[PDB]
Amino acid sequence: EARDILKRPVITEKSSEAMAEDKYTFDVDTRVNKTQVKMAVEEIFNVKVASVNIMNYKPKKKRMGRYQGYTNKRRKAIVTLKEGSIDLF
Amino acid sequence: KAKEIRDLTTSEIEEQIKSSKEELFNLRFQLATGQLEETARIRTVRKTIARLKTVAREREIEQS
Amino acid sequence: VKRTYQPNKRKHSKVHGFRKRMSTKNGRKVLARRRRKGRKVLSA
Amino acid sequence: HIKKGDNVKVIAGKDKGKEGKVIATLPKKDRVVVEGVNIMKKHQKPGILETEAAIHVSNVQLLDPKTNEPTRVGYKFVDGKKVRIAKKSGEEI
Amino acid sequence: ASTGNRRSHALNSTKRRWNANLQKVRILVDGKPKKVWVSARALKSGVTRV
RNA sequence: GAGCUGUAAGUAAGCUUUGAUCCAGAGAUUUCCGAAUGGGGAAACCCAGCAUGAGUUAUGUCAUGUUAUCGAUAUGUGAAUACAUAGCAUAUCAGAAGGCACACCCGGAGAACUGAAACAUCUUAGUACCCGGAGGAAGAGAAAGAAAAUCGAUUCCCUUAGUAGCGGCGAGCGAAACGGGAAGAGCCCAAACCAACGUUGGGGUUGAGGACAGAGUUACAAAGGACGACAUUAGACGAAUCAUCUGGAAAGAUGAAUCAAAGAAGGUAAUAAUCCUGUAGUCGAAAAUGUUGUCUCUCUUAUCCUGAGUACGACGGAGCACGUGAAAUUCCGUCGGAAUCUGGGAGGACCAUCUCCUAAGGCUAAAUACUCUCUAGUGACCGAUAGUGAACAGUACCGUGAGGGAAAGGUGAAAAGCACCCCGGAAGGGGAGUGAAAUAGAACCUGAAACCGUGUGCU
RNA sequence: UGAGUAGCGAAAGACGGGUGAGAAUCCCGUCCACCGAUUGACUAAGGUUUCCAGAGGAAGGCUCGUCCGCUCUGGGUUAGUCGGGUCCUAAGCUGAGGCCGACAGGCGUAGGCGAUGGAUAACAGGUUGAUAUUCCUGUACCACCUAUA
RNA sequence: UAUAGGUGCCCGUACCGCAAACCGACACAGGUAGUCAAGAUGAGAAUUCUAAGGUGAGCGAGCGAACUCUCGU
Ligand SMILES: [K+]
Ligand SMILES: [K+]
Ligand SMILES: [K+]
Ligand SMILES: [K+]
Ligand SMILES: [K+]
Ligand SMILES: [K+]
Ligand SMILES: [Mg+2]
Ligand SMILES: [Mg+2]
Ligand SMILES: [Mg+2]
Ligand SMILES: [Mg+2]
Ligand SMILES: [Mg+2]
Ligand SMILES: [Mg+2]
Ligand SMILES: [Mg+2]
Ligand SMILES: [Mg+2]
Ligand SMILES: [Mg+2]
Ligand SMILES: [Mg+2]
Ligand SMILES: [Mg+2]
Ligand SMILES: [Mg+2]
Ligand SMILES: [Mg+2]
Ligand SMILES: [Mg+2]
Ligand SMILES: [Mg+2]
Ligand SMILES: [Mg+2]
Ligand SMILES: [Mg+2]
Ligand SMILES: [Mg+2]
Ligand SMILES: [Mg+2]
Ligand SMILES: [Mg+2]
Ligand SMILES: [Mg+2]
Ligand SMILES: [Mg+2]
Ligand SMILES: [Mg+2]
Ligand SMILES: [Mg+2]
Ligand SMILES: [Mg+2]
Ligand SMILES: [Mg+2]
Ligand SMILES: [Mg+2]
Ligand SMILES: [Mg+2]
Ligand SMILES: [Mg+2]
Ligand SMILES: [Mg+2]
Ligand SMILES: [Mg+2]
Repeated sequence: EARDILKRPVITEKSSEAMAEDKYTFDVDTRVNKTQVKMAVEEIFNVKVASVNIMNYKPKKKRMGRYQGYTNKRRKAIVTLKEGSIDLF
Repeated sequence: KAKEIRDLTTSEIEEQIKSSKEELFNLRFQLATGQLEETARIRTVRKTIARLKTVAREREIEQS
Repeated sequence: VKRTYQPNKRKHSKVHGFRKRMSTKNGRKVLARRRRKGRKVLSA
Repeated sequence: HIKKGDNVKVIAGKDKGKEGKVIATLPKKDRVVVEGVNIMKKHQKPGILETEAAIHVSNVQLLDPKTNEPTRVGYKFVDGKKVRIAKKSGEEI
Repeated sequence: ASTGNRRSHALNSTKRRWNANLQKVRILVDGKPKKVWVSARALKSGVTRV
């Protein structure tokens, strides 16, 4: 279940500053809670989690040509480790 | 792959399911960091999981 | 000048929403008519 | 009946009477690509590149292995597997 | 209740109903007494009064 | 049987003759909302109780199962109240719910504009709308019938006939029987009376009968099997043309051939029976659904009664073509209320005679009605302001909402969709190229008129 | 057609410097002017990405535009304590059984839902282009769990 | 009738917000609940000028006729 909870890492300027501060940003399944996120990270990466922050992103308006629709809604989790680190390369 | 999967035992198929899911998850992380360069492995691993779950489901229905 | 439409999420959903339509026989007739016409939107 | 690598003769178009090997096939368009047939002279932006354009499959015809005449294609069931036979002579392709 | 017409002298017609002469009566349904509405014609043409 | 990763390019990475993509049958998976059913709720969300199981020292968190209401079945607890009953728990089941083309059908309920040259009876019309219930059909159906020499269940078609009749005898409404056809089918109970514990089995099913003294899962009783055959759901084979001319291209023209149980139709660079897909014809099924057969299979070989709150009557209504009429016939409400084969009903008030029939229990295929669908086809039907509102949409847009509701098809045979040079920030142009053609350059076939410009022969 | 006509939606701008193919209209600067019980600041409803950065100038902007609430690409919303739910009830709505009604349905008991009210534990500072009582720093508080007590 | 260690979920959080982003078909002189409430003057949240802060209003340049409008004598 844990590898379903964690979808992908998020790579941005703000996420990179977070990684400099030992915070790792993941896109997670939109149904899971932050406790599940913490358990999944601990299990997958064999690290210790200090805290997990979470937020939702609404669908964003997007178009190509005459077709206007929306992107997928997102759930973003920021995981603060107390022990260890995660190698994304 | 189904013919080869059917040669595996029940405990082996579960182990294959776990290991395939880990491989797929590793592929997804590599894709998100722009490191993959081999994107056809993703579909191949996904269908292997589908075949593995199909064979397990057949055995349980057959035995039941 | 104060106009007629003063939008209100709660009022809109309570008066014109799916559950309000479901709650009466005539509301279900509305939903059936819109499904028959092929509307994308059935209710608020 | 027309397959890649087959030797065919063009029976309609600018290249009528020409012969050449079937470079490629396109079943959804019912078209084929034949070596040295239907050159197109496209403007490429990286010059003028000469390449063959597809032609309708019904504009080429297989050649008879015996009499070299253009022939239509029939089928037989030699040793179970379906095989191609020239309608002109009756010999396999 | 049935439906028909009230007719005037000029034969104007208005819709009306004919209602049964229902009388609430203590009756033994399924072996247990209960007060049910039963018509007088039915009572004369023996439910079973208890 | 060689390509393939939808439309759909575009790359990227791959799959596929060790048989992929694709097609058909059968299976597996099938998030959440929705009758929605653990509780709630502003649909697609929030919050839980039990049991089981990961996990954690432990809590938090997580996974599976289960928990609506009314119903059935059977175990308890059990009021006022003695007994009981109601009620309350449990256990098992899964019966109902909602949806539709709900078009056609049956039932409940039921307008008005309108016509009558006004209008109230009447008409519009038992129509529209609403509500309930179902099926592939429904409804009706086995004479208390039609009739007046006799026929023999029901339904539907023709005709009878715009007749008989109804009608402020106005406007209008309007049969049926006979005759001709489609189709065709008949049955089961209640009761007399027997034998077992009033309830069960036997008895019986009618115009006089009864008591007494080979047929079938289409009604007539209901479950299976064995096998065959046929059909549908993928497919396969399938005859016969070459040359020259004009052309960018030949199927056109000309010449000379060929096939035909195949000269239907599409496509192919212009108009093809012989180039392609096909057509006539013929073949084909692992699997699943259907139809239909033989064997099997079972089932079977006038003493008494004959439908009672009924028939019928009065009042008030309704349905009958029929408006209360001389109104028979059928139904509803209220109230009254028979007879018992020496019986009862009908033959258009009613009486008598005669004739026909035997109500107050039930079942019953077919000929009939309809088309959102599916398969195969058709048209002196449309051809982009037409034809669906919709050839690219119930979308855009409008409205709080019910709801209203568009516009918009065409390069070219083939993208060969204009390399490169020049002015220009770009847009756009001029060349050069592709193309048969670019005033076919995508706002792309043809390119009318209004309208807007440039030049000028006469004025 | 009217016709290059009416209009271009309350008001104070000027100059220097810059950018640029192009500047009254964009950026920077100085001076000037206007609001200031507000043209300032903060909540709510409502809207729903309009927010930020880089790039762009066809169309939108009543002129222009190098600019923008416009176009392209990539980003941005962090909570035990804030507001709401896992608490409470009001009006009202709904309602097991139940009462009533041609049908459809109407009403209603227990109960339930329902804030605009009641209850309820966190403050100050720092930090980004875009979040902050949410991140970070310092110092707390509340509920629950386990161990010593 | 105390200390100690540990755990703490879901939804919202961007931005506009007396408006160019809400209701008014508009980048519309209109409408839109509550809160904060500086100095001089003053009874005052009146008046005038200012503070904090914000703004110069999405067509301009001339001319300085009739006429119209808004102002002063
Ligand atoms: K009906
Ligand atoms: K008239
Ligand atoms: K008996
Ligand atoms: K009467
Ligand atoms: K909001
Ligand atoms: K002047
Ligand atoms: Mg949050
Ligand atoms: Mg539910
Ligand atoms: Mg519910
Ligand atoms: Mg139905
Ligand atoms: Mg009239
Ligand atoms: Mg052929
Ligand atoms: Mg009679
Ligand atoms: Mg009888
Ligand atoms: Mg046209
Ligand atoms: Mg049209
Ligand atoms: Mg032309
Ligand atoms: Mg044209
Ligand atoms: Mg004009
Ligand atoms: Mg002028
Ligand atoms: Mg004028
Ligand atoms: Mg003027
Ligand atoms: Mg003017
Ligand atoms: Mg202005
Ligand atoms: Mg303000
Ligand atoms: Mg911005
Ligand atoms: Mg402009
Ligand atoms: Mg933008
Ligand atoms: Mg109620
Ligand atoms: Mg901000
Ligand atoms: Mg904010
Ligand atoms: Mg808006
Ligand atoms: Mg405004
Ligand atoms: Mg305003
Ligand atoms: Mg006000
Ligand atoms: Mg003032
Ligand atoms: Mg403006």
